[PDB]
Amino acid sequence: RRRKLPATIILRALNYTTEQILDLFFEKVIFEIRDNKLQMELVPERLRGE
Amino acid sequence: ETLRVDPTNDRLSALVEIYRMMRPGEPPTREAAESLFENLFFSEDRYDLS
Amino acid sequence: QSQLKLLVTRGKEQGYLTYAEVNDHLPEDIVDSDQIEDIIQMINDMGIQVMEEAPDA
Repeated sequence: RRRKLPATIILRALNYTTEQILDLFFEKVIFEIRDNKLQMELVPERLRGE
Repeated sequence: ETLRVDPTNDRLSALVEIYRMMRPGEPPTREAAESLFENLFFSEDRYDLS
Repeated sequence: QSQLKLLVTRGKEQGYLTYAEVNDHLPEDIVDSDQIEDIIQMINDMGIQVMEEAPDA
């Protein structure tokens, strides 16, 4: 019960880098750049309410 | 957003930031900054949910 | 800027004088017995003008 800090500071204290931090809360989305254009790993379920 | 407001960037800066938040006074070191955080949630003589 | 804007805009007037709030929104080494009386003195009593004497101090 002290002063506030961003709750990722303890994660780094557990030897977690920022990228690992991002890959522990969120679902990644991979994009590909082929044939001089931009593609996307589309997931139909994710497009709910957009 | 939490990572966006995080001053620390690695393990040293984190444990040191915790060391400066808990015991605001003496210059944060390596052993002290680490042993403190370990003796908070990772030590039987200092932490126990029973 | 930071302290001034955060203190004023938040406290309007925090109703029941939420002490355990902005004290965490302050820099330097915390858990002191010095910075305590300097917030309990401004909030009430001489309201409005006291909040303009604080930042200048």
